[PDB]
Amino acid sequence: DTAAAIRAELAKMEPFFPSGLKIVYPYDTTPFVKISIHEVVKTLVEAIIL
Amino acid sequence: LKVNQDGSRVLLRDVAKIELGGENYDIIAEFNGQPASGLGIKLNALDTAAAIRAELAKMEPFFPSGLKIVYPYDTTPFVKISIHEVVKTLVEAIILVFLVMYLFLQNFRATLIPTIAVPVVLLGTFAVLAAFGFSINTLTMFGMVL
Amino acid sequence: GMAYLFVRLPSSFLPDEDQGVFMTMVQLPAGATQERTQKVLNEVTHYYLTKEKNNVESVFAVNGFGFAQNTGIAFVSLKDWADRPGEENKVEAITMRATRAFSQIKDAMVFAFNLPAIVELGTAFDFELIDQAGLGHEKLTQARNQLLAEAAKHPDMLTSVRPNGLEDTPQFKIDIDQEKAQALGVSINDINTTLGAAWGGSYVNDFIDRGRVKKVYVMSEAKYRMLPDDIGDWYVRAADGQMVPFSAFSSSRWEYGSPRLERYNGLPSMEILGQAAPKSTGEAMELMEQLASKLPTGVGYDWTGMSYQERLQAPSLYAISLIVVFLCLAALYESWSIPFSVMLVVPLGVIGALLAATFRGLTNDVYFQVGLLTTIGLSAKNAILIVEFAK
Amino acid sequence: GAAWGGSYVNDFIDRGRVKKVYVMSEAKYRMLPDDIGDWYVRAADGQMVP
Amino acid sequence: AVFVPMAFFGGSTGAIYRQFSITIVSAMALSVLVALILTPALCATMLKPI
Amino acid sequence: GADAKTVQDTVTQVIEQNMNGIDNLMYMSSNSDSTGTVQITLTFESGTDADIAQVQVQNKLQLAMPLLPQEVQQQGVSVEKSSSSFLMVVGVINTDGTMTQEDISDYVAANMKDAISRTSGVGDVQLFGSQYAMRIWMNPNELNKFQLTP
Amino acid sequence: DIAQVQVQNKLQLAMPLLPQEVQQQGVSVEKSSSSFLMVVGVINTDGTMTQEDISDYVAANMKDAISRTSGVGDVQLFGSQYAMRIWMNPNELNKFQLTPVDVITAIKAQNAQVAAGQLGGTPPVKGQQLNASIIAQTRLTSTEEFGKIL
Repeated sequence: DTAAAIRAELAKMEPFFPSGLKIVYPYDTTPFVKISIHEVVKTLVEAIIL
Repeated sequence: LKVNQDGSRVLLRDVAKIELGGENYDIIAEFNGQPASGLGIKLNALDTAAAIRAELAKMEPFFPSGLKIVYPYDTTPFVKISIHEVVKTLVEAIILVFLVMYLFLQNFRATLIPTIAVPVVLLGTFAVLAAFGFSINTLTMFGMVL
Repeated sequence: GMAYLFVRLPSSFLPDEDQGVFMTMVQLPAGATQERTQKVLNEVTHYYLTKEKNNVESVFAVNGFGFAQNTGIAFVSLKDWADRPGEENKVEAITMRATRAFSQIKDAMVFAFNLPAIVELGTAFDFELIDQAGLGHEKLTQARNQLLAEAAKHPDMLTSVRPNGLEDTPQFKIDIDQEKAQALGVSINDINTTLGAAWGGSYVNDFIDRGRVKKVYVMSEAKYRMLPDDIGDWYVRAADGQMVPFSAFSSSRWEYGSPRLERYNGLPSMEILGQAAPKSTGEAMELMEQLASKLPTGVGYDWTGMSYQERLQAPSLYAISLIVVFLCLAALYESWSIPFSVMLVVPLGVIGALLAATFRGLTNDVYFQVGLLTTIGLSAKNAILIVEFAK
Repeated sequence: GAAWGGSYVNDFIDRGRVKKVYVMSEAKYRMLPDDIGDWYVRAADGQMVP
Repeated sequence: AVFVPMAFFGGSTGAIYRQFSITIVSAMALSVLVALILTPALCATMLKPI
Repeated sequence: GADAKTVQDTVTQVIEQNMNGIDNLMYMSSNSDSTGTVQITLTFESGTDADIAQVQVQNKLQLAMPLLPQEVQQQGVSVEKSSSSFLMVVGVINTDGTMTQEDISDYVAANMKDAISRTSGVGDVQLFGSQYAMRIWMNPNELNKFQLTP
Repeated sequence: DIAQVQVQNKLQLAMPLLPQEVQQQGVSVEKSSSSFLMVVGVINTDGTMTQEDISDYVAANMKDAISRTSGVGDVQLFGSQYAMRIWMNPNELNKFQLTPVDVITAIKAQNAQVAAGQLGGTPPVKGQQLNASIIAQTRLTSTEEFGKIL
């Protein structure tokens, strides 16, 4: 929520950017956990089926 | 201030009017055709207001001859009367239920059984609101009646 | 019946109660003096105290205050509720007659109003025009005029749009000729100190009055700071102990500027107050969103205050609780069909609640929903009572 | 101190926002030891001292 | 099961709902304990033999 | 004695930049009047304690205080936690008329404005009037008539 | 939030004792962890903005709005917000016999804000009709305006 409330707080400033400005995410640790937990959930479902 | 060479004194009252005036001249408060002053209290609810009806009750004795206090804008008796009217409707609902109870059971003691229940549960609900940290407010007493 | 009658009944928040008091906003054209504003507050007090003496108790008036030398606020209380019977003596009719006779005053926007139940939501929007690219105040005002003009010209959804901030009024501009200043012998510190202490005063020292600290104020005499050409006076002592007047090293002119510069989230902004046409808040908000998109480049929009509580579900809390009660009843009667017969009585009481709501001309408020759920609970208390014995 | 390190003195308005001003030496005058012998100062008889 | 859900409306409005959603539910619980404890006892003590 | 062209830039701008590094908030309003005073009206997110976020503002306020002008530091700023409704207003009059308009606000500001508002449930009381202050209304003619500056 | 202001109390207690320029640049109580979980970057694809010309737009439009959201303790700006720079020339200073103190005095006396008051002042004489605010020398905006200094 801290990071997603900045992925959205910065989504309001994209329209009025001057011609040329582009945003990059060079160092990001939120998708790391966001994918690790989802893989744990996938292993949960696979344990259900196994 | 400046000391003239001929032994003449130049003071501030010589070049300025000195008076005990107001700090700011933006706000004037005319009450009812008579000049006055006052203060508004910004937001407890009645303990907040009753603790000022008593905090100001200590300053009334030593007021100079002429000063009188008025309450031109007051919203605490509004709620203080609305809740009491809700309580009056509570009592009237008690008696209007007792009427129908006697209309159907035809006995003081028989209708006494459902009549005792309502105030017991209502005081218990007061105690439960004491437990959950709720408040006797414009909307809970209404729920007590509902 | 129930569906058609209920979806066609408008809903509102809370009943506006007669709190024995109301207020009166007094706004005047930018530039009027305190005396000319007291002239209108005079008529306010006159109406409240000397137009109808049946419901008036004490009209606490104040000149030069209310929301922020041309504003004012009239507080007023009403007589005891018993002495004001009928709708003709409640805050609604009192303020209606008042405002109707009040709007006939020249050069004054004065109107009375009641205190809403809660002071955070109030009237169901609050628009904010935002300077997103540093365009400046005098161009954000152009954008605001463009949005305000093409807002009330489409009255199919909204009318009575207005800005919260007030319009720009002329301002007196002085140009201190630095060249002439330092050539004639004066220092700029002396010039600015003299100008600031002669116009606006200065907080310098404190003194003791009857055993308590109060302030002292160096300021011009009243009769020497109320004319433009009085600026040419107020000499200053300089290099060869010489007195220099301002008219010799300062240019004077009129200009334009904002006295109510608003800012939102740290950027220049202007607020807008308006309501939907007798249409919901959502469609009006969408029309404002589209019309704000039809603005010069660099101007943004935002919602705040009385409209931010929304824009982020009663059937969502009902439809699941219905089947939860159905689960309880299924565990009760050891059946799935039998519990349907209990919730079959849900419309039986809601139809009557809706009939009584639309009868008196009332609204589907929070209170109406509370009573609706209470009557549903009693309908269950009866239906379950019957069906338990029947089973 | 103002010739080596600058000094925060005043503020100004840039495009409707406050920013700082900085009095500092030019780059090519503060990168040599013997440049310290420069930077005269005006003194008693209006005289420049190195 | 019909009075509790109203205590979950989010925002400045649902806090209004919470008052009823708690008071009425507590009232149900207390009145049902009454109809289980006091009302049967009182029926056994204050009813005429028919 | 200032303008919105000044206090919006010399006080308001210096605050709106220093209000940064704080817990949950909703929005930051701002006014600027021709009488100088500015109110920013920060806002809670309906779930933050009053005393908790009351000093999150005070921290950045003190952080920005040395940057504000000198007279602004003299008159001072304030962190006034309160609602927007002035539930009850009380008034003081003189029945005999022995005290004038300006002569009624002082006694209520030197004996009541400090004692009343030190009680809880009192966020920020606005004085309809003003406490006494010594005033020296100088005469620029008599100042130059003796060749003196303010 | 409990111990965040226990630090701020003693900080304000020590603030008047610190040097003057330290008070100007200011201190801060930045409650935060030590890990900068996510860093976001801004570039110009067309190259129409230089290195120093990319940090300003991100410090005047994003550095204040982003960090007013919770979960943001202390954001470090890779770069710096714009500032006017006057790179003085000691030769040309002595070539005209001027000290950097004179430059500082000029730019501090001609770029400052002014207390100006209003025509038709707050305490009036009976009969005044027009009341309007006075404006005097305000701040400067660009390099051209700072070029003209007395």
